[PDB]
Amino acid sequence: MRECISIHVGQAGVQIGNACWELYCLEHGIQPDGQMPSDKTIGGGDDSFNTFFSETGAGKHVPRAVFVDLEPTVIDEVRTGTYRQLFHPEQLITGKEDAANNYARGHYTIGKEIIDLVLDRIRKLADQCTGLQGFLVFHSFGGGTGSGFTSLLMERLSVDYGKKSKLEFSIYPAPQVSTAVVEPYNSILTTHTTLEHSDCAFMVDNEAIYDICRRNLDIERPTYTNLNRLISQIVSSITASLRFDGALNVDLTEFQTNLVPYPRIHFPLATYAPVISAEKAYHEQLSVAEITNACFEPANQMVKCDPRHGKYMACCLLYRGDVVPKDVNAAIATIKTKRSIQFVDWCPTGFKVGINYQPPTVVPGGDLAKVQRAVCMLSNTTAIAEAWARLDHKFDLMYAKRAFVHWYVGEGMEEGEFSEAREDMAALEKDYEEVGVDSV
Amino acid sequence: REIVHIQAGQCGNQIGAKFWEVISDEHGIDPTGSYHGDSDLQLERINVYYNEAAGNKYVPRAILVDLEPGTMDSVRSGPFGQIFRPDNFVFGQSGAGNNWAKGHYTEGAELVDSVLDVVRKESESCDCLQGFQLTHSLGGGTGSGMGTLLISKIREEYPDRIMNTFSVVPSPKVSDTVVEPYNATLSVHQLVENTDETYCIDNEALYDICFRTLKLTTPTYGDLNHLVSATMSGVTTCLRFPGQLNADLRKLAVNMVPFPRLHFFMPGFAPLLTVPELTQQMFDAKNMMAACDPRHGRYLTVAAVFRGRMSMKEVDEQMLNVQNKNSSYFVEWIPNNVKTAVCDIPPRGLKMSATFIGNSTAIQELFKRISEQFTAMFRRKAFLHWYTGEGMDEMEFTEAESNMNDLVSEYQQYQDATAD
Amino acid sequence: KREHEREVIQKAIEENNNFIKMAKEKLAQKMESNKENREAHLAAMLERLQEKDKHAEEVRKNKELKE
Ligand SMILES: Nc1nc2c(ncn2[C@@H]2O[C@H](COP(=O)(O)OP(=O)(O)OP(=O)(O)O)[C@@H](O)[C@H]2O)c(=O)[nH]1
Ligand SMILES: Nc1nc2c(ncn2[C@@H]2O[C@H](COP(=O)(O)OP(=O)(O)OP(=O)(O)O)[C@@H](O)[C@H]2O)c(=O)[nH]1
Ligand SMILES: Nc1nc(NCc2ccc3c(c2)OCO3)cc(-c2cccc3[nH]ccc23)n1
Ligand SMILES: [Ca+2]
Ligand SMILES: [Mg+2]
Ligand SMILES: [Mg+2]
Repeated sequence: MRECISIHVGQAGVQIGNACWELYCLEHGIQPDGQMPSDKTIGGGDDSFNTFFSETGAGKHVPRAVFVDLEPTVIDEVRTGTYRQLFHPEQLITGKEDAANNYARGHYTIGKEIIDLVLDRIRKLADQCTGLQGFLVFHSFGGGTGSGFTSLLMERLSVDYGKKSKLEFSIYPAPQVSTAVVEPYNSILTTHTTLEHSDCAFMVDNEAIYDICRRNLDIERPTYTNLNRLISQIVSSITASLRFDGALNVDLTEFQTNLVPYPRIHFPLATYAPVISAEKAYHEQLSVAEITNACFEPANQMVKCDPRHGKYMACCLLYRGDVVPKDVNAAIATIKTKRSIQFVDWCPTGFKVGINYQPPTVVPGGDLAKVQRAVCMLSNTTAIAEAWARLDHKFDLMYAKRAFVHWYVGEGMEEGEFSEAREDMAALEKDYEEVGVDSV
Repeated sequence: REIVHIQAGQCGNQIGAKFWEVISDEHGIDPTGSYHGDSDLQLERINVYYNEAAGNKYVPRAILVDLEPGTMDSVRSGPFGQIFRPDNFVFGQSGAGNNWAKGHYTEGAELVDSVLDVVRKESESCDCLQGFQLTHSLGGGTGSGMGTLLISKIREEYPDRIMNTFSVVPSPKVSDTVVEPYNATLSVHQLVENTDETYCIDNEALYDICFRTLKLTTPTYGDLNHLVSATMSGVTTCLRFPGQLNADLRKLAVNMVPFPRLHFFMPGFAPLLTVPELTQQMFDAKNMMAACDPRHGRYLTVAAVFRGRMSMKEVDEQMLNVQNKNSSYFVEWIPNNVKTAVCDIPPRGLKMSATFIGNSTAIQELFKRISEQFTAMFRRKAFLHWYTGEGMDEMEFTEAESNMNDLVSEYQQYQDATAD
Repeated sequence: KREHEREVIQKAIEENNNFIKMAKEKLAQKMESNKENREAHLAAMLERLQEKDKHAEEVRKNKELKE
């Protein structure tokens, strides 16, 4: 059992969903028609991949997933694209008119008209589970739908499924590919309203991904496709422990216990290696040591910040492929003797390690090399609060003049919601300060 | 999805027709309404501006309005005149004689209901109407007064749809008709309250461009309208061809309008090459379609649209360069206020082009000019009997003047604001 | 000890229910307040336009009673 349900919200969430499900199909040997010849138990089973896929009597393997957008053109591409047969039509839900980059339309004016249908389709998925574990929610911070509708949905899920865990994958805005001036408003509004409803959230900064694609894959001007394929490799590293078995495999829930010391402090920093082109991977085999070292190079982080000027509260290493513990231990010993790794005084310094043997996969025609071994580090560090600071400053500059605020008031919001949200962010920055001070 | 287009009065109808000619040419639609293009990119978002009729015929979603009949004849004989729906022509007999009060309160009020019937029939069959664009001048009688009446009535029936205008501002260099500053102030008073977006197309600037830069010693209306049609084509490019960007009129408005009253834009066009040259030229005062120096104010927001095949890396680098070297002209309290679009399909007869849309506080210079001419007459009450004879009070003139002065003062307030 | 065990499990049930209750009531208050504000915004706009139509009628009734 232990099933998980994925929810993909708005453009960014949908398109990242496409990249993730394509990659999962390649990892498990599922064809685009849904057939899986290696699966000899027809119509059911409790194999590890059944946490993410259900099975019909006709042998089709069907994602446990809902896609939601308030306009139709992005999800229409899924309806007509390569993987159109993977999904039942009731899983693909669209309205007619979007939120126009406005949190208030996604949470209230437009969002209210579709929330009950979305919840009922989710209920249909939940009823097929024999031991549902929780939810995975994919969305942008900056869009009207990804911010406001996601907020609304999280509130309703807490009502209908109680304390059942909810995890986020959240796209943090960058000016190089950003399309709206108001993205800082939406980011604070959704972060305030979701903070009590989420158990754990993985932020992905578009500027970090853009930089990595340019520097390591030699792509002059990266597209959404490049970014989403790399993101999907990180997501796959995180969920691999849920989707494959094995004796050195370590459950993600067990990492959550270690990653979250207080309910509000639930935002891990992800780092992935190696990201390398085919031309450079040739005749250059990367060892366990080289990739483990690369996990402490800030240029490989998913969020721009400097862990060397904060403190660690947890540090986890998720290996996949041709990796044995002996080489892990030698690499860790070296890193401990060489780098600036300072823990808070109320927390032990041991690194937690997992190994999955199933090797990494790449998509055909991609810009990533196929490699024999890879690693994802997840750290809980105070340095991540720098990203909140950057966003809060931009919020202040505009709000002092009330710029664009009339667009929100016209949909029924009050200024009090702006200032209440901003205060909650101020208190979060203060929490991150308090957890790094020494005991007395 | 669907946009409904309205053209009112002589000026509005002439530039409307040119707009429909240029975009019909860009989409490969002939005067009979048949598609004979070479590329699927031409039809993918065709329905934004065109209806499909039987026989795969494409008919503009366009309504044609005047109090003067005969402009209807000149349109109908124009090259694309057969393409328009015959029932969409709504024309009176009387004329308005350059009198705003006739357009807004008397002759135009009688006809407005028949105009609304056609509007409603077109709107009812839209899958998902985004809103409306109107072309008119502010200096005559029909387009200014009756057009702003139409705007008010549409807002009553579609209060949640976007209302956009392309509004031609008068200049003594093109028309000597003496009452024009009255008509423009009275219309602006309406526009501040009831539109989401107004492109200020200034006949002063168009004349100076035709004379100095294009070297036309005696500019005709045709030369001015060539510039207008190229600008309007540029500014609707991002809705009209498939291309990285997923937007509707409301999301554009949300990106461009930080305060509801400050929604009067300065358009530009280049050339009248390399990406640095286009970029330098589009930010030059001499390329603006409003007679304003942007270095006499600050930008609240800017959109830049490039057309043709070129390097996106290079476009990004040049936009950053202009911002870095001209940083004093962008208000510091709105981060990331410059947006860029690239369309692969060039306009007819050019390999590369740029269209500029600016929300600048320097637009106050335009409003000041008009204001000066207004006061010069109002202080002697010259020609006022033309308007009071239609039932108007002096008081309405006083209020309109006051509101335009307030708009100026507000632009100055945001020009002087700082961050610390 | 057995009675303490029963108090622990009852406290856990109670806290889960109280969290559900408070989130439901907070959501309902917000979704009502937003509806009221939006409808008031639209009603003020319509009322301003109707006052405009009234003024246009008084103007035409001025021009008729001039002659
Ligand atoms: N990484 C990544 N970011 C994306 C993608 N698509 C959009 N974004 C980012 O998401 C933000 C815009 O939000 P969208 O997802 O496009 O908006 P939306 O949820 O559809 O909301 P509305 O369209 O306003 O109703 C910008 O910061 C984009 O850079 C994507 O495919 N991948
Ligand atoms: N740029 C440009 N301006 C024009 C054109 N035609 C007229 N104008 C300007 O329009 C202003 C006069 O307004 P009109 O459009 O003629 O007035 P109208 O809407 O037709 O109303 P009436 O003629 O009184 O019935 C003058 O200032 C002209 O300079 C044109 O084709 N191009
Ligand atoms: N405000 C605004 N901007 C426009 N283009 C600039 C822009 C491009 C890409 C952007 C962006 C802004 O914001 C984020 O991405 C066009 C328009 C318009 C007006 C009237 C009629 C129209 N028919 C089609 C368009 C349009 N209106
Ligand atoms: Ca099976
Ligand atoms: Mg969208
Ligand atoms: Mg005329």
